[PDB]
Amino acid sequence: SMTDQAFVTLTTNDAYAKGALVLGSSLKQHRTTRRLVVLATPQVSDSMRKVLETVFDEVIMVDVLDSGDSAHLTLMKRPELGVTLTKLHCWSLTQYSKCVFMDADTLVLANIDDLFDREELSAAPDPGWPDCFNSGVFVYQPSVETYNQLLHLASEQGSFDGGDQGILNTFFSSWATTDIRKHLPFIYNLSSISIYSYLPAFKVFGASAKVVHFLGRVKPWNYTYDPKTKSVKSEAHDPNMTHPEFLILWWNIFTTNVLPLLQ
Amino acid sequence: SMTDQAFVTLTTNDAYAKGALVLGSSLKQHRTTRRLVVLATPQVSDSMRKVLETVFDEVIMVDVLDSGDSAHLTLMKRPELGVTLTKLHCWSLTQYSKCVFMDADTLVLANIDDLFDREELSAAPDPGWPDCFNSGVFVYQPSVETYNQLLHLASEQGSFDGGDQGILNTFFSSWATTDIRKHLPFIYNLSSISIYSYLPAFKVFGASAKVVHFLGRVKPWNYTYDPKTKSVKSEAHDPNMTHPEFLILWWNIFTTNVLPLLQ
Ligand SMILES: *[C@H]1O[C@H](CO)[C@@H](O[C@H]2O[C@H](CO)[C@@H](O[C@H]3O[C@H](CO)[C@@H](O[C@H]4O[C@H](CO)[C@@H](O[C@H]5O[C@H](CO)[C@@H](O[C@H]6O[C@H](CO)[C@@H](O)[C@H](O)[C@H]6O)[C@H](O)[C@H]5O)[C@H](O)[C@H]4O)[C@H](O)[C@H]3O)[C@H](O)[C@H]2O)[C@H](O)[C@H]1O
Ligand SMILES: *[C@H]1O[C@H](CO)[C@@H](O[C@H]2O[C@H](CO)[C@@H](O[C@H]3O[C@H](CO)[C@@H](O[C@H]4O[C@H](CO)[C@@H](O[C@H]5O[C@H](CO)[C@@H](O[C@H]6O[C@H](CO)[C@@H](O)[C@H](O)[C@H]6O)[C@H](O)[C@H]5O)[C@H](O)[C@H]4O)[C@H](O)[C@H]3O)[C@H](O)[C@H]2O)[C@H](O)[C@H]1O
Ligand SMILES: O=c1ccn([C@@H]2O[C@H](COP(=O)(O)OP(=O)(O)O)[C@@H](O)[C@H]2O)c(=O)[nH]1
Ligand SMILES: O=c1ccn([C@@H]2O[C@H](COP(=O)(O)OP(=O)(O)O)[C@@H](O)[C@H]2O)c(=O)[nH]1
Ligand SMILES: [Mn+2]
Ligand SMILES: [Mn+2]
Repeated sequence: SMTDQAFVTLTTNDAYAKGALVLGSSLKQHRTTRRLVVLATPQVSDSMRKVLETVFDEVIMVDVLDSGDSAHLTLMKRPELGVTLTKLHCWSLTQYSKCVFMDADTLVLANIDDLFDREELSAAPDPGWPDCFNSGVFVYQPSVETYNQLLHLASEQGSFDGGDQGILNTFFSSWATTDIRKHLPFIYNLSSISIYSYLPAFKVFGASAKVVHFLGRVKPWNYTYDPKTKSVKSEAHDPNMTHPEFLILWWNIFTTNVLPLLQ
Repeated sequence: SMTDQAFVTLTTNDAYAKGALVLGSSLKQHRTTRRLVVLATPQVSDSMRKVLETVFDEVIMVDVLDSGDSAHLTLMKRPELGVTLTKLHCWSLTQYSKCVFMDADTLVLANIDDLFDREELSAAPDPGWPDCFNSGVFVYQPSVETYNQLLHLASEQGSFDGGDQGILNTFFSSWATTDIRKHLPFIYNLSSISIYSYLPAFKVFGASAKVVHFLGRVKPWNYTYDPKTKSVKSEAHDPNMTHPEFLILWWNIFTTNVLPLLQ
């Protein structure tokens, strides 16, 4: 645990870095005994790298990997997600025997160190197509073999969604049909889309939520937050505002724990 | 071939009966060798019951069971779905050893008799909360024991969503974590919402779809269809129109196979 296992996140810029900082802070809040690592690319400013170094045990600099797959990315109206191929570098971290990758738009609500009981590749179902796993939280084993296989697949075939999730689902294609232990409970990767879409289920199961995932184009750091009243401005049709306490928690952690580190 | 196995659907009115008729027509189109059964309630007109007897091998009259659960039904803005507890009568059908229940708003695209290789309770994940199964397609074993247990649970505790899906998930609570063979592939219950929500997945996995499920308040029979050009009128934000060929298939089956028996 102490030395050989890690939580790993990714940021390619200073905007998603705010997410990584909140994520990291939340993992510390719930007393993880594992290492905290962030993959960062050159667009992350030197000053932001130094702040990341105050929350994460290590900031590892990597090259951007970009699908350039405009056709598939436009299908999802997420033209900016080609750089998510950069996530594949997480397999290069052979200093660790086992890691949990978490998207920089996640937030931890409870200690989730029991994820290290799982084996590669363990992930939660994606609400959009639930025979695919969501690649925002997953348990994997760093490996030079797997790393290079994934790079090769990405170069030769690309990804069916132009980002990491398509290629990871294609590589780890047995997930839907083999080994139910590699299905993480949905409470380890609770997309705000699910709360909005089937509120009765959230009402009975949502109290057990361990990780919330602010999946979608609008991210927590794109809201206007008032720390005096603890509210955000919001617009119509916003699944983040079905149970807005997760978004306010994000902002509370940012305002109280991250904002002083930005001084 | 199995004279002791059946597909089973439900209609409490003449509107959903149009759905049942198209479903049963589609099961015949794809050469099922099993029996076709429809549970119908007193609000189904006598003329419609007679038409149902042309498609279905058995039309079984049952009493409406209604949750009356306005609080939970309004959370999903589906105030009409309390009558879905009537589905529980499917477990009374002890003349069959095994059955597949299918919602009246489903449509079969390929032979699915291989579902009878599955054991109770086998179902596909729900896109809204994917640690719940969707109760629109499920493999079950009729049983007086199970029937009465479900009725009793429904009377004492009700359903967390006011309809059958909540209570069925509560009763068959091991589904998410036990026996991956009881996870039907999502292609056996493909919700239109999923096509709309993660189109790249539909583009690579969707050609294999076996069953489409027109889940949501607007049903196929509510569209205005022009048989001359094979088109429907549609409004903004319609997940059914992402891949509208499923809706058009519904209408082509209705127009050619079913409408002439009604009008
Ligand atoms: C829909 O059509 C209109 C939009 O075209 C819509 O109007 C909307 O306007 C708002 C947009 O500004 C919208 O906010 C919503 O934002 C999300 C849309 O971005 C929406 O969630 C939906 O869209 C997401 C995509 O962002 C779908 O996720 C799917 O695709 C993701 C990648 O694009 C997957 O992420 C995964 O893959 C990454 C890349 O490989 C990987 O790096 C990640 O780690 C991994 O998570 C995801 O898995 C996959 O499912 C959602 O499925 C889909 O629900 C939110 O609901 C919402 O916040 C408003 O909702 C809306 O008003 C109009 O209303 C609709 O008819
Ligand atoms: C959201 O806010 C606005 C909604 O008011 C929305 O504006 C919309 O207006 C249109 C409405 O005409 C909308 O069309 C929509 O149609 C679908 C629903 O009507 C919607 O899908 C969403 O809603 C359904 C609810 O019907 C969710 O399903 C969940 O709940 C179901 C039961 O209610 C579950 O069904 C299951 O359970 C039954 C009862 O127990 C059982 O009998 C069944 O057999 C079984 O299937 C289901 O499993 C569960 O998931 C969906 O999850 C959810 O996606 C479409 O997305 C939507 O298109 C227009 O799109 C929109 O303009 C506004 O845009 C949004 O921000
Ligand atoms: O410009 C970007 C886009 C994405 N990411 C990283 O890739 C992940 C996946 O992207 P995102 O969460 O936006 O996808 P979603 O979950 O919304 O589909 C993020 O959480 C970040 O870790 C990044 O660093 N920079
Ligand atoms: O007024 C109704 C409502 C529902 N149903 C039956 O219950 C199923 C579940 O309801 P629906 O499909 O509308 O729910 P959804 O799948 O849209 O959540 C239907 O397919 C029908 O078989 C019915 O017979 N009459
Ligand atoms: Mn994300
Ligand atoms: Mn249905």
